[PDB]
Amino acid sequence: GAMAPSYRVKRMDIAKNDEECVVNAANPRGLPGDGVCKAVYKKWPESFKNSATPVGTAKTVMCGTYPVIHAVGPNFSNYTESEGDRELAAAYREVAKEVTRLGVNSVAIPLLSTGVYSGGKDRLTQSLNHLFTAMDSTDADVVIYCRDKEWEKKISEAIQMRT
Ligand SMILES: [Cl-]
Ligand SMILES: [Cl-]
Ligand SMILES: [Cl-]
Repeated sequence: GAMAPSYRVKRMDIAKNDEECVVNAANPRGLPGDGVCKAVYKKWPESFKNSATPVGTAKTVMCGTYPVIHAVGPNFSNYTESEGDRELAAAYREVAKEVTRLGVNSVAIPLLSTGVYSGGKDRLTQSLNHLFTAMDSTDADVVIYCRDKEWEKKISEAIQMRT
């Protein structure tokens, strides 16, 4: 584990991360997809061999020795707010189990269900709070990746408020 486990946020492409493993915002079918998923497919295509997994779960596939944890958040266009909230919390709990099993000291993670699976709603606080609920009991350094300048400021404020 990290000596003083922390949370950080960076505004840049997660495919350029400086962590020991990455979480992909995957689709259930293991397809190249869009957004984060397409960037992950271009950087670590080998990790999409048998990466299909249900909504609410995470499945890790190695690219060489680098782990790619495919975490499938719900598409809020298809799920109700209640059931989607439950599946989003579940996907993050599965990411925490995989990060612990892998023994990594750091992990790069995007906010699940905040892009094309958001159903057109701003889900920064919802998704980030479920990330904290799952990752707080782990001792890996967590680095959250985002692309919007206002989201970077809001995620940074939420991290600092708890310290
Ligand atoms: Cl970039
Ligand atoms: Cl998304
Ligand atoms: Cl963003």
